[PDB]
Amino acid sequence: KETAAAKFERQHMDSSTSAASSSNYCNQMMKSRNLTKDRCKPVNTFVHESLADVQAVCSQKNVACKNGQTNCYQSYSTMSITDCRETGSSKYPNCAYKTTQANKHIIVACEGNPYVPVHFDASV
Ligand SMILES: [Cl-]
Ligand SMILES: [Cl-]
Repeated sequence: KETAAAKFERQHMDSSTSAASSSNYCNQMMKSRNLTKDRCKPVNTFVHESLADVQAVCSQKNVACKNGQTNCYQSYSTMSITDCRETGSSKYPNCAYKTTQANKHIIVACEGNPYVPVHFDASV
C-alpha cells in the first residue's frame, strides 16, 4: 500500500525545479509521478519548494478545508506551484494536461506524527 504522507510527496512535491519548465511539464510530471498509471488524474498541483518548507505549513496558518475539515493550513508566504489540469482532448492512456505556473499560498491538510501534509486542498 502507500502512506498518506508518501502519496502527498509523490503527487505534489517537486523540489527538483523552481518552476514549471515549458508547457509540457505537466504531461511529463503526471506520468513520472504515476498519476496517470491506470487513470488520468484530472487535476493535480505540484509544489516547487523543499519538503521542509512544505511540511512547515502544517504549523502555520490554520484555515478551514474546502470539505469542512479543520486540519488545513495555509502557507504564510506564496510558493512556486504548478497546477496540472486535463485538457479537453485528453483520455487514458494518452493523458494530456495544461500547465499553469504561479506563486500562491498553498493550503494543505495535515495529520499523523510527525504532523505532515497528507492532502493538497488548494492554492491562493
Ligand atoms: Cl491538487
Ligand atoms: Cl509572499
